[PDB]
Amino acid sequence: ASLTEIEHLVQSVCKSYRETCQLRLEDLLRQRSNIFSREEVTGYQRKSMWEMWERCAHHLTEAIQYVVEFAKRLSGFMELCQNDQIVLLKAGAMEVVLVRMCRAYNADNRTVFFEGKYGGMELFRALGCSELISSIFDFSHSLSALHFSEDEIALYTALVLINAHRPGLQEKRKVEQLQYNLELAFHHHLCKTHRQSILAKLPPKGKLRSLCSQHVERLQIFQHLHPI
Ligand SMILES: CC(C)(O)CNC(=O)C[C@H]1CN(S(=O)(=O)c2ccc(F)cc2)c2ccc(C(O)(C(F)(F)F)C(F)(F)F)cc2S1
Repeated sequence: ASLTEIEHLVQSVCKSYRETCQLRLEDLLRQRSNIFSREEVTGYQRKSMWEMWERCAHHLTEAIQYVVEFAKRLSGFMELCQNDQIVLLKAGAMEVVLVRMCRAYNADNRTVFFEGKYGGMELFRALGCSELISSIFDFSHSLSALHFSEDEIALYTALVLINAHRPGLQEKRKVEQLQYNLELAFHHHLCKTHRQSILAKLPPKGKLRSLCSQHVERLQIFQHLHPI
């Protein structure tokens, strides 16, 4: 593949991400000043775990839909067989949602954008998953320190999704080729933007798979979601 074909793959993945990012980065950074009051926080803490799970399940479903629309816009992904398209999405959609979350996370005050405003992890107290919520805040904190650009997120999440090691793949060689092309695109873009430094600072593939397992496991006990 030529240097123009790799630059086209970068451009494309970044466009596909811009078109499916849910909220613009600009709107998220602007809304950082819009923080929940102590009474609003109290309002969430008092809700039943069932009410909180119902709400969060709806927001997670809405987030997963944007991830599905992102994968569908990656020309290579659409050429794969339905067994492989299902395997990649089921194994990677939640990992992509977890990576995308760092954009709505503010490291200054350790808050997250939730239902129109920013709030801390105490907002999620009714769920009874303090360790699971802490894990999300810690992961978003370490990813936010990198100053992850929209294009870096686009290329990195395409790689989270297009992974040939996912057990259950029929056409493994087809997935390997798509993954190899995206790695070149990712490596080339980092060189062009002088952001080679972030590669070693990114989470190991295993760290992200383990985090996601915890979240999928707790999800089972509150529905039968599209990530379940
Ligand atoms: C803002 C964008 C466009 O960049 C990205 N979109 C999002 O942030 C998607 C969120 C959707 N929600 S959420 O809004 O309810 C939420 C938001 C922040 C959190 F710290 C936790 C939940 C969700 C629900 C359960 C969960 C869980 O991980 C959680 F309950 F938090 F443990 C679960 F899967 F275990 F249930 C995750 C999310 S992530």
